[PDB]
Amino acid sequence: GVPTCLLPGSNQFLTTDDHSSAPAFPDFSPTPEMHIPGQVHSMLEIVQIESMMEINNVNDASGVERLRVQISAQSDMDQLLFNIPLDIQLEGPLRNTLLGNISRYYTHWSGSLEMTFMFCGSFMTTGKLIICYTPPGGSSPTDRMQAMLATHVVWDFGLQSSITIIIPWISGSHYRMFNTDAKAINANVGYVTCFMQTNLVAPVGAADQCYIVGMVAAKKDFNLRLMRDSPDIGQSAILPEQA
Amino acid sequence: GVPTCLLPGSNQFLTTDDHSSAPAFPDFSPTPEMHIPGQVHSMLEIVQIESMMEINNVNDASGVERLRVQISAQSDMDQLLFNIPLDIQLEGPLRNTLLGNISRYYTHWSGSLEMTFMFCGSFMTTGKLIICYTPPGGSSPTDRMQAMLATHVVWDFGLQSSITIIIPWISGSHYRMFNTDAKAINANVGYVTCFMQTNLVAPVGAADQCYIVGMVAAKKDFNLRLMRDSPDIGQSAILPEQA
Amino acid sequence: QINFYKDSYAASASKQDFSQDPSKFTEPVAEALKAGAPVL
Amino acid sequence: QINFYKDSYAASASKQDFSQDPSKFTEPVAEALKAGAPVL
Amino acid sequence: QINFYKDSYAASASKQDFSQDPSKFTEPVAEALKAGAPVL
Amino acid sequence: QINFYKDSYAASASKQDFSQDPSKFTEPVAEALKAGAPVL
Amino acid sequence: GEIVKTVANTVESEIKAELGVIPSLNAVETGATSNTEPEEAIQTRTVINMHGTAECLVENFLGRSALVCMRSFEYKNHSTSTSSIQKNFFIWTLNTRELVQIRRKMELFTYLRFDTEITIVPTLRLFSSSNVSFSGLPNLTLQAMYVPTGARKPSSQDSFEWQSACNPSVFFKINDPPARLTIPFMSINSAYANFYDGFAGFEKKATVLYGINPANTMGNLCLRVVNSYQPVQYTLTVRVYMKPKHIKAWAPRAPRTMPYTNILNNNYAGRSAAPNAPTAIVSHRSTIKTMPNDINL
Amino acid sequence: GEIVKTVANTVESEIKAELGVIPSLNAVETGATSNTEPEEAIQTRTVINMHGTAECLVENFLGRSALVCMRSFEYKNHSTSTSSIQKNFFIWTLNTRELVQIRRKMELFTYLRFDTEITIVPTLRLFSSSNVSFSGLPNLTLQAMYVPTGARKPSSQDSFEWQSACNPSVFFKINDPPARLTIPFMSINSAYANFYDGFAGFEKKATVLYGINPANTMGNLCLRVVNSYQPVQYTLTVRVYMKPKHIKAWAPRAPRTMPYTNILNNNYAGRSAAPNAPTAIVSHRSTIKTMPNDINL
Ligand SMILES: Cc1cc(CCCOc2c(C)cc(-c3noc(C(F)(F)F)n3)cc2C)on1
Ligand SMILES: Cc1cc(CCCOc2c(C)cc(-c3noc(C(F)(F)F)n3)cc2C)on1
Repeated sequence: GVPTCLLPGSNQFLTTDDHSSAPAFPDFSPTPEMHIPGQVHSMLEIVQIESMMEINNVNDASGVERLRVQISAQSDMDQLLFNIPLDIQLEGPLRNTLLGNISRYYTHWSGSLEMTFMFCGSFMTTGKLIICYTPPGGSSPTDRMQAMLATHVVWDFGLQSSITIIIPWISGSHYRMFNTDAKAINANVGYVTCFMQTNLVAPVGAADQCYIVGMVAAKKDFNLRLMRDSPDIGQSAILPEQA
Repeated sequence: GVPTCLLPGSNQFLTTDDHSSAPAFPDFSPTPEMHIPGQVHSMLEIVQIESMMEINNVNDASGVERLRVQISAQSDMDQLLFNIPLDIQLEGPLRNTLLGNISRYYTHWSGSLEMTFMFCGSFMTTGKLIICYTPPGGSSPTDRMQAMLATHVVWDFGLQSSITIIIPWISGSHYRMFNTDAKAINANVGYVTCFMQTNLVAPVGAADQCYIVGMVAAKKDFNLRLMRDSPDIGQSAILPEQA
Repeated sequence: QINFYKDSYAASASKQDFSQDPSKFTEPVAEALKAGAPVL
Repeated sequence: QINFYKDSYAASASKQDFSQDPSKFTEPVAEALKAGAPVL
Repeated sequence: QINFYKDSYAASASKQDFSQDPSKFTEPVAEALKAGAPVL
Repeated sequence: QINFYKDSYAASASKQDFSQDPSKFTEPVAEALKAGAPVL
Repeated sequence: GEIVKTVANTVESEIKAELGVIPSLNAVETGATSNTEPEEAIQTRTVINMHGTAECLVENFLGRSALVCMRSFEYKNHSTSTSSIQKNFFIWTLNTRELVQIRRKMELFTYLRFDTEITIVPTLRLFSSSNVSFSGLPNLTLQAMYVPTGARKPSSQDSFEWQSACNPSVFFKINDPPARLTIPFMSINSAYANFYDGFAGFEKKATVLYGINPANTMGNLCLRVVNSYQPVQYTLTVRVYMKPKHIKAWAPRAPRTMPYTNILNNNYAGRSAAPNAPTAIVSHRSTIKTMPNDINL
Repeated sequence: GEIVKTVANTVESEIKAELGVIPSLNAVETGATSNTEPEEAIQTRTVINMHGTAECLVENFLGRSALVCMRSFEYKNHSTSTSSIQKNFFIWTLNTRELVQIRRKMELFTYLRFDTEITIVPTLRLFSSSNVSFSGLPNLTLQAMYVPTGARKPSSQDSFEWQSACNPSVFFKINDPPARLTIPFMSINSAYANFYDGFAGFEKKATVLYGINPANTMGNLCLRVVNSYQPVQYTLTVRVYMKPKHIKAWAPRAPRTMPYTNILNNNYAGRSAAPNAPTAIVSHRSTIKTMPNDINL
């Protein structure tokens, strides 16, 4: 017969193997293909869709309160309004996003991120903000003089209600890791901080306490590798029919 | 089906086998190749790099003292200064060299060796040495009259600070063995001996006790075969995280 | 793909389709948005 | 090399590359040393 | 069909024959029935 | 026949030889018998 | 629709102070995601990115083998005073919801069309009795029989429903490699649906449950030990693994946040406190101005 | 850069007494190795050397299968009064330093880029109890699961992290050939680094250890006995072998002299006396003029 030697890896079941197998229903005619809209070919298409961030992930906000940032008229100048941790692997504003949830199914990632902020005050309310992305190395900035020295965008409120800040791919390595150690060189992305450029100015007829909604997506230069079981979902037993 | 007969060697794991295996990360994109200087394609490139010999491997020299040979002005003539055993397999000056360490990962070797000596006295210090390679058969020479009859080079100190002696490939067999029996015909290379040709002459202002550093490398006619676990490194237990 | 069996559905993982149209989800607007333009 | 699998990294030991440039390590000098010449 | 053996009857399931003649059983009448016609 | 081995005698059952000469045993006579003829 | 084998390249960008051009401003109200490029938000260099995208294909993302069923029965003499039923088998009622990793990953899309490779992994243990001397696991023959919708199910190990003259069945032993086969795309519709906003019955009764799809009635897997009962009690544990092949996916969903509670619906209780609590998905930090993992020097 | 399939040939050389030509003299101070040929140091004959070099290729030198992990756990019922944890598994935290032969051989270069073939070799022994009658080793199913960086690890044999819906896992039995697979070049950088002159954290604290590389965080291998506990105690020993493939190597290092002490750093204690002592690597001889293995007649 055909001369044969069973190698190491014979009789093994690998969950990532790519082989044809015996058809259980021989000559079975599957249902004809029908056009359905919104066909997804790549997970990289979904991470490019904007998703809201829990910037207000505090132990006083409940439900929809956590997805909006209360911006007010300040009796001060240059003050920090809010921060955004960029630790996708750790419990932070980016975790429960399309970027977060789907990237969290992978171990390595590379590429530039976009973060869009929609102002939701009054048409009569004006203001200028400065959102800054600080690359990693040291502490998160608390003064505008320090934050302005990093990648930033100055935001003028008006007819265009939203601003994008591109968090550009700035790393020594081709990829970063979704690691449990946030302070690791392999994992750390740096900081996003928002300061008052001028102030929020609202006339008497308009509310003084407005809101900002933050969205985050990936750009076309975005990549994920080394698939893994997501830590988002857990299981203590086989799920029953009822309970 | 395909007619099949499992032969002897079926179901065996050979640590030197050359077969393709199941990819664990299907369609995984490895990091793009980047140019790094000093790329090694062959171990024969490293054995061609000079490395210092412990010629002074004596129970009175400690650390850096062992890599230099104290050469002095002699109140005598024709005297032997130092010897070099050429037993790479045995604990000798050539063991802890690039030649030694990497050749010691193999069992068979063939080719000519180069041994370069750098004189490290004063610019004002002069001298003539005779380094001789005696092929094997009898005892190591102790008189210059006997040593001069073998392959040798006479060394005049000057602007060129170093001399090479080519230990030429002189053996009946195509290969020699890195054998524990030094006195074996399969293993023995012979002897390298250094005598005073004239003397070391230093003026009063200069130190009388100078030093020689010996280096050894392989030439382009050098070969190694039959890979083995090096006896340089040992292990009594799995290496722990701490201790 | 290879497939040692009669049926086509028995074949291994299908040949990589690298087609992407994220506009379906990222810009699903009747009038296309021009890059740099005020999109009002 | 042969490779029965889809990925190229799954293939067996790569085809022998006998390229050698020991000058990288043996003569890494700006001005090349000429054989027989006094190299000062 | 493939067959690794000498005999032809040892071969796998035969190549699909999609020929149908249900008239053998559905209209086995000497004079054919015309569609739409009174068949008396 | 197929044979995966070096020697020819190691091969499988030989290709069917349908040659028949029963006359060796049924009519082994010097002068052939003619059909219908008195064979005396 | 364009081909993307590698991620987008970056083009060198210059200083730009131009009136009427505001690439960093967008209108989120249109429903369109920001179209701002890095090239037009900051000053960029030329980068030729050779990062591959094949690992983020839905074929690669869903086309791994995942556990979909774990059932364990006791392999012994179940007979009593008057039973005559051997009970050395189980019936599963096919589904893809019992295990959360494959469920949450499949539930990221509304519709999926895939052919599925199945792998069955059996395992035996001797039952720890009062007097039990171990010496090795019998090489038992198992029969996994797919009983389609409306076919007679087996009531015993010794039943004649196991005939499998037309029911698809696979025979495989313990010491053999795990059984494998490909089930085709077998929906009455053009895709599988992970969610059904509706009912599967024509009646309006309570018994007619919300969320049940009249295309997820996929029949049952019946697995038996073919060997008659041993003199001692064994515990057979069967693990069924599912690998989607030739996958088409539609209408991407918001990922599951709350832990699953059952396979009949998508209801939730949530965890007592953050993370993944009904009122707090992401864990709490002190303030909106607090960095919890702030690098201190 | 030239092709070398066979070692250099030797050319016939004549007597040479020429002024201004001193091929045997070199300047070691330039950093350049001696360029003196045998042809120009002695009188040589013509030799056509047909010795091959393929065995000294870095592909051949590093591309042998070497042991990288040996872990042994007890396969039994670990349950007690109140535990409910089966503990019939181990977690390794992937590395290539625990075994010195592969470590010292890899540590001969600064940077390595290779795809790695892994082979897992399991072995069972019956635990020598007070009353233990041997009669044969159960054909247990094992599961080796690669848990990448930042994924949930299993806490028990019966955990649901073993789902492996997206985690790479291999199922293989005791009486089968040893499990095998190829892991690709999986560094965040363009090569693996055997040495890191730096720290892997942004903080300056003691907890941030010197030598740890922020590209050697490779995750964990979790291996379990899939079979539930036997009535008796078994000891499973797992051996993992690594074969580098498609190897590129850079910046050759000085070989390790002192014995390794741990896998977190390259520290040493050295041996009490020569050889491989901190003050004496090569063993002692009486004098610089003494041949220790002098051939006497
Ligand atoms: C929702 C949804 C459901 C599905 C299909 C799941 C496949 O279901 C199975 C499984 C898990 C196993 C078998 C099976 N295992 O063994 C056998 C055999 F033995 F009968 F061949 N059949 C058959 C089907 C249809 O895809 N999406
Ligand atoms: C430094 C350094 C580290 C490395 C890579 C080592 C490979 O690490 C492994 C090992 C040893 C085994 C597995 C493994 N064994 O089994 C499995 C599976 F079952 F999950 F598939 N994975 C996976 C990796 C990444 O290369 N250089």
